[PDB]
Amino acid sequence: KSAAQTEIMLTCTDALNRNYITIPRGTRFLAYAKDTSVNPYNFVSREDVIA
Amino acid sequence: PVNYQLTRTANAIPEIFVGGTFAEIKQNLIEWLNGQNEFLDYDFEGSRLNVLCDLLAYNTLYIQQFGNAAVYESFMRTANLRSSVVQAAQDNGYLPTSKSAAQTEIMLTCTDALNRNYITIPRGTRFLAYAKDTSVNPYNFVSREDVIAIRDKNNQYFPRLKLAQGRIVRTEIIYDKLTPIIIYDKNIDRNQVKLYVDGAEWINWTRKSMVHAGSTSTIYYMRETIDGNTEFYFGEGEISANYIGGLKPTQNSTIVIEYISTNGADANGAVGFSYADTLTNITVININENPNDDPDFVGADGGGDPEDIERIRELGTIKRETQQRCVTATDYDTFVSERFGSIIQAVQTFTDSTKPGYAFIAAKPKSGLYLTTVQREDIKNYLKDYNLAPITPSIISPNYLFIKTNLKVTYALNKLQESEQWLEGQIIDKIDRYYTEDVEIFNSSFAKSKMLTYVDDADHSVIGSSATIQMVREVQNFYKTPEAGIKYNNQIKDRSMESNTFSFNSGRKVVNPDTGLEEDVLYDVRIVSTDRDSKGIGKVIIGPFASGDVTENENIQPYTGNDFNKLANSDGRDKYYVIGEINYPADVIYWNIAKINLTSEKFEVQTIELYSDPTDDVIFTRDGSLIVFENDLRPQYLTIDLEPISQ
Repeated sequence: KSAAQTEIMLTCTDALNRNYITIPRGTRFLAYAKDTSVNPYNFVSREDVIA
Repeated sequence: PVNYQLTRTANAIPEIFVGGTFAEIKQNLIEWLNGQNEFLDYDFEGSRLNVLCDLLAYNTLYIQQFGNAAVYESFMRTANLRSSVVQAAQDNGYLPTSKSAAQTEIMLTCTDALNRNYITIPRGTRFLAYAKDTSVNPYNFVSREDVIAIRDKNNQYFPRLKLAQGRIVRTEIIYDKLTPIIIYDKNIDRNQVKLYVDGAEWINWTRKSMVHAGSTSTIYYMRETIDGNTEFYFGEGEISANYIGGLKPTQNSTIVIEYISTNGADANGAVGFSYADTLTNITVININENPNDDPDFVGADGGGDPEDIERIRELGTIKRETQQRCVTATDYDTFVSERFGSIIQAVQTFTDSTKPGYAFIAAKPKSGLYLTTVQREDIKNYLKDYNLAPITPSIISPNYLFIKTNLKVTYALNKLQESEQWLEGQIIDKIDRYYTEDVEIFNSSFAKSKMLTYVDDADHSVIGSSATIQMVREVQNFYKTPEAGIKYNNQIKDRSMESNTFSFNSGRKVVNPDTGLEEDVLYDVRIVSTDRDSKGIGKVIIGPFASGDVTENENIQPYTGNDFNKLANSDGRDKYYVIGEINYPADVIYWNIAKINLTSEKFEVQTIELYSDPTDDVIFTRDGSLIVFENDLRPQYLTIDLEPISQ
């Protein structure tokens, strides 16, 4: 079987202002994968990165 | 050496004990079993009469440990296993301070509604303190002693007292004389205990607050009985005292022990205290001054936790050199120690020849820097009772040489977990651990390479490190410097010894906008040690000057040139005034601002840093001057850069 994959660029920010914020493995997202609207599926980053 | 008769040896476990590697035991047994005795008639077999030899060798190598260990912990210097160590240190009159509690002196401003004179403030008077790490939760405090106050002028009291950490607990017991009275709890500083027997008093023996010359019986004893639980007991006396000994109870009594719970060393923070006082008309007016004494204050001190094994030993044997009395420089070092210790990291007492009497004691608290007072006066009294009568002890504190790092650890972003902050602080204590272990003590130097190897030991991701360095030594009185004092002990690397800040006052008026005027408190100054010259020379300068205030006369004519003597950055109009000597090869600094003849009132607060950078990498020490870095108290110089690497 196989799973969908994209690359999204998150614009987010932190209150602590600390440099080199991380974004760990799972970071659950959810996506409609549109047929009309209703219901999401799920998403997980699964790797690391850095900002 | 020269003559071979001087070889001798240090403490040496003889070859008699040592103990087996196994197979060497197999060798010696076979030679004793097969040889010199039997020439085997054995009925087992060719192999069995062989094989069965090591079957009893495992019996040896076993009994050569299980029973042979006893002689290791029988003696002191060679023993391991605390229990034996401690238990064998009381017959040397020591005891190892199982734990400790924080102590301060606060002055309560409170007052009463009855206005009655001589208000009291009894033993417990529960307080509570955050001992700040952030804010949340208190610990506890109890005064534990007495005091008194006095009403003067306006109706108020100043019942300044001292206080310990924990709460208290009292367990009364009937003495069976067959029943080794004990405690069992993991606590109870042996420094502060009461233990009445049904009347009062019972000042015991092992630790005196008075020594009460004569006084005969009523003493008791406190030791160990291993296990962590303290033993109390009484002497052999009779009192039908008989001759000499402890009074002993009589077959039935109420024995009231009271100790302090001593939460632990976590309480070093102190700072803000609250009343929590319910007694009588005393209002608990607050305005509580934690440090009303003297200069910079860390909060409480002490807190203990049990002493390490490597500590006890060194202090365990040396107390045979003394007997409960200090006649010697090395004695004060043992009397300023776990008895009064946990408030003092290192001592090195010495006597100055020019000034008779007056045994001088340098001390560094674990809190860092200065002992303040009443923690000093406390060290005063506990000595002078055991001291050599005419001479008075005094606490000078050492002459501190700190060092300014400015180091960069250059980690890698890939392998971290907690990233910055937590690593920013994880590098602190590792550096701090380097000082506490090697260079915390006297006569020991430090090498920045050894600091970096604890730096690179932070966790993993840190790879490489490096630092500049400057030796900082801060003058106290300033304005002068002592006679032939203020010395680094190291080569100074000329074109160094850079100023601090300073300031000026006076300079006519120079009114400003807004409000009426000002005193012209701006326009600071600062000192520079210039160059070297034909041999030492080098002079030094007080700093930038515009014009006006000075006495020029014929003896000043301010100038070193536009040569070295680097410039302070301001308008400042140069014209640096020559002040003092600073001979480079034998390290000496000399100032005496009176040379240019200014007024001390024109200067702001004294106690200014100077901090030249060293020539050689390694910084030495002598003459009872420590190099110890303490961060938490003075952050002023520590600067580190985490500049990262992405692979």
